[PDB]
Amino acid sequence: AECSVDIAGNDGMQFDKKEITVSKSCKQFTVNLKHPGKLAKNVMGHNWVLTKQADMQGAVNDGMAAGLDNNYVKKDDARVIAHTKVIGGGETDSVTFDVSKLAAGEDYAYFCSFPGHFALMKGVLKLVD
Ligand SMILES: [Cu+2]
Repeated sequence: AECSVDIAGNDGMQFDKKEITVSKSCKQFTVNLKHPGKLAKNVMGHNWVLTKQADMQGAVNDGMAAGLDNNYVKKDDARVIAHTKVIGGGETDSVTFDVSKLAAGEDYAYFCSFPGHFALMKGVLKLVD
């Protein structure tokens, strides 16, 4: 079991994975977000943001308000455990977080906070083993 995962966000506004499972054998965990497909960042940009299940809609709505040049994430938003940049067709971005910021027993939502993308691009991350 690895301590990283690859996840693609595409032009039909979908992520290919709905569940990321973080092993407790990991001290650090990496998410590599790649955007296959040909649309530009300005129309079909994607990021991957990690928040606790209950904090998600708050993070999305304040993110919307933050803008592309903030990667649609409120700066220093306490709720966001980890997040990539907004990338467009043909890019990749990666984020690494301490598995120690996660509590087993808690459930986590990962989503794209690019405007209105959260409705399809959303999933759960959970601590495993
Ligand atoms: Cu998106």
